[PDB]
Amino acid sequence: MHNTLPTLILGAGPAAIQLAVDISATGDARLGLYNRPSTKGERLKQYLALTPTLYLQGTGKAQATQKESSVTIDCYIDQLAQAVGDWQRLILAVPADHYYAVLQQIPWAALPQLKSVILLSSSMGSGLMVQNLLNAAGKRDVEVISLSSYYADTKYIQPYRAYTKAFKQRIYLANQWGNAGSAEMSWLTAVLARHHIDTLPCSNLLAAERFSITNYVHPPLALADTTLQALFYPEQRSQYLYKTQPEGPVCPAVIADLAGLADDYKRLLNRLGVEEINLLRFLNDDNYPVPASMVSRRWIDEFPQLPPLEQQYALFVRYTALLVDFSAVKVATVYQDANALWHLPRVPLEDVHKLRTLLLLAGALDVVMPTAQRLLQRFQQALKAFIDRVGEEHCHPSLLGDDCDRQAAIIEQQWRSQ
Amino acid sequence: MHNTLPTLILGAGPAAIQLAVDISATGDARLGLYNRPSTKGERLKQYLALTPTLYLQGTGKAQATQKESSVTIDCYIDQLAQAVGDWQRLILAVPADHYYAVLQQIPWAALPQLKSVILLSSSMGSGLMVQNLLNAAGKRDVEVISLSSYYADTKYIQPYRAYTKAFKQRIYLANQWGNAGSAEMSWLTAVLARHHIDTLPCSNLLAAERFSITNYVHPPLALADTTLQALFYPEQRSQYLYKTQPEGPVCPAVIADLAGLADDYKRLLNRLGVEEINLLRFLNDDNYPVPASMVSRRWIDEFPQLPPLEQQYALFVRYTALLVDFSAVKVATVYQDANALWHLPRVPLEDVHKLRTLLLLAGALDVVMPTAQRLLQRFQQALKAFIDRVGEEHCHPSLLGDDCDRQAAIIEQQWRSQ
Ligand SMILES: NC(=O)c1ccc[n+]([C@@H]2O[C@H](COP(=O)([O-])OP(=O)(O)OC[C@H]3O[C@@H](n4cnc5c(N)ncnc54)[C@H](OP(=O)(O)O)[C@@H]3O)[C@@H](O)[C@H]2O)c1
Ligand SMILES: NC(=O)c1ccc[n+]([C@@H]2O[C@H](COP(=O)([O-])OP(=O)(O)OC[C@H]3O[C@@H](n4cnc5c(N)ncnc54)[C@H](OP(=O)(O)O)[C@@H]3O)[C@@H](O)[C@H]2O)c1
Repeated sequence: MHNTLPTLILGAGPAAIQLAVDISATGDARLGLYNRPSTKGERLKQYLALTPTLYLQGTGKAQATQKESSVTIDCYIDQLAQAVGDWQRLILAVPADHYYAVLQQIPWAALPQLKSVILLSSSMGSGLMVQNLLNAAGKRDVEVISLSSYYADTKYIQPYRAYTKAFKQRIYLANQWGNAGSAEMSWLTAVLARHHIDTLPCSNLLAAERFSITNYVHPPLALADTTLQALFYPEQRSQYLYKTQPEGPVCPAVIADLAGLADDYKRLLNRLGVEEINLLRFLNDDNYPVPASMVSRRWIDEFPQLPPLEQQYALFVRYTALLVDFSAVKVATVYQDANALWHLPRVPLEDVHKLRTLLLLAGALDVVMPTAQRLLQRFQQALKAFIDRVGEEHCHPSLLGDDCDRQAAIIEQQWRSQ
Repeated sequence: MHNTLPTLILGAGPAAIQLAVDISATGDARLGLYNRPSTKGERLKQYLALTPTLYLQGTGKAQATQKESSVTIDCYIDQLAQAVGDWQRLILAVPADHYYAVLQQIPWAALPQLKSVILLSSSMGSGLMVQNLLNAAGKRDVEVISLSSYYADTKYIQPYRAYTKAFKQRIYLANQWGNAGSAEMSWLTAVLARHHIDTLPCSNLLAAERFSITNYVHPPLALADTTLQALFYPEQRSQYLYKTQPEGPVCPAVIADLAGLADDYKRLLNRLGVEEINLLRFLNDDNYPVPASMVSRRWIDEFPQLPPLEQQYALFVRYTALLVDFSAVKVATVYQDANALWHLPRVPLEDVHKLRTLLLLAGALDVVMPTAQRLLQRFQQALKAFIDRVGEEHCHPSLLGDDCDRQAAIIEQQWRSQ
């Protein structure tokens, strides 16, 4: 029965604690957990070897369907070469820009009963990429499921304790066949239905991944000139990601980039055979709504046919209305690790990787994305200037390269094969 | 010498204290003061009969050119029938919608040496109206000067003590002849130059009055549905005049009324032979600026040629940027006086009078002002509904009529005579 399948969760961020409780609440399944040997991973590795129990609390509205819970972990590993045995479901709970690096380390031959791979918070192209790797390992039978985003808001640091403040209202998902009635899809639905989360099946993996909010919203905000300056000059007074100038990036040019990047993704998706979303309807009706006195229902329903300038006005009004807890989101800065090496924070590092992969894919398909190109040009120039200030020898290698090129190639190969 | 002329200030709000100090600092002139016999007027009447001295303090930036000062009042009256004698300058420091009621009570025959009448914070049409009345009293010689607005921010309640927080950067003024070089104009300039206030002379009275910010900004904000509801249902949680919905009125429909009313005034002014202002340049460059990252210089310079929707976007951005101390301005509610009679607060009562007078004038000239008409229709219906809730017998007469009709007629008569 699918709600008893031994399940290995790859990545032990706070979402994995919520997820683990949700699986254990839905059936009696053996649960495995992986986390890289960071300092946090090591402390959780030590803790679990003593008491293999994670703890979760529901908070605010989430308390309606999530109370104090505990869940047992039957196996914990910190090396993916140890991801072996009778596991039948892998769930990728690492960020999407790390799926490739993770999947390349899994010894697929040592997972003879593997049935499904779930992408907990996907990006556009994630599913095609994962299909391609699995097909190369002789795992074409395995069901690949992309979820449009993680289904909650969950936070820690005691690394075995988390709390969930809120659940999303809906998640879009799909497997590579567009088969809505699969046992795994039914299982996921049951898992999410415990928190009143609707599940909406899509025709293919990309047709679900297109509903990843952060691909639309983060790059314009996080890669604005003033946000990049806060990021790379850590001594400035803090900026806030969703506030208007001069406290944060929101302003007409930034909103123009938000609208233009949505235009770019429509171009890319359409080329890939996938319909574009209605960005404003998605933001308002699937994520966080604002009063109709600010953003009219006409603006929402007709957004894709509105002229650019009216699209922009509507989006500026939306983000203004939002701030009346978006106003608390700070812009994180570059930072040094224990070896004194400089890092980028996950915003924008993850967003740059996700968008670069898609920009490289678009170029391979003869699709121009001028807003995406402008955004990454601006980031890359600021990053180069930062590396020169601090010295390349003092930068973590993540600042100096990535494997977006190989990913775009893999995604292109898989898509053309269909 | 014009800086020694005996001067009678009509109206003793806090601005009159600043004004009185400014006159006394500029020359040795006998100073008179009028205030109606309100409770505040009576207390000031009593105080001055004991110690005829007003007190002023400069505050924040105003402290650069205004320190602790005192000024002696040589004559105080509370009946306009006592506005008689050798006064050579009258300054109307009452609100513009009360010029008519005041001027009709002045015994002009008993002011044989009257040389000038200054409108401290004018409205459009004020000067034409005052000219007409003076001409009827045989005072066509008297110089009529409209100032676009009061030149500072001044507040009290000890009615003989005020404080000024800030001075304006420029004031527009004119006399009926467009004669920039008059001794009175020079005197006013000298008076305002002590606070680094620029004075900009205009071709005629209306060509200065067109720079009255409150005629443009107050009616859309104060007469918005949600603001009228706060005004007439005093038990609601307070609204704020400049905040976005739902804490205040700012939203796309309200901004659309701001832009549309400016279009209406352009129609009316043009009919009267006067060029319209650039609203956005005036707001930003003559009143309170916002960063160019929010409102571009292109938006400011080209505002009158921008399409309506772009005008609106620019204005919404402007008012959003303003809130990053506009955010402290509360919407005042209806209130009862000592006799338990209901009143409107000065916002919107003054604004309704000023706009109704102009709407009646426009109709006489065959000029349509649809936004002005919609705004006053909405106000009048809400006012009628309020009077029914409380009872007409429990309403102050100001709620039940006005003399805007006679004023529009007088203004029309004066204008046609030219
Ligand atoms: N939690 C939420 O409310 C939320 C909200 C929005 C999106 N999401 C998405 O949902 C997924 C799970 O998020 P999460 O909040 O549980 O935790 P997370 O911060 O995304 O990290 C999850 C796991 O990936 C590892 N990780 C993070 N960055 C890494 C990097 N540069 N390189 C290698 N490993 C890295 C982490 O290791 P360490 O923990 O040892 O550092 C962790 O084991 C992610 O796809 C995230 O994007 C979650
Ligand atoms: N002070 C500022 O910073 C400021 C800012 C913007 C505009 N203004 C303008 O500058 C002028 C002077 O303003 P102010 O602040 O000194 O005081 P004010 O509140 O405008 O009142 C000035 C005088 O007019 C009387 N008054 C007010 N409303 C009246 C009404 N419905 N009926 C009869 N009399 C009335 C007042 O009598 P009582 O005092 O006895 O009630 C007072 O003697 C006005 O044109 C005002 O519109 C001033």
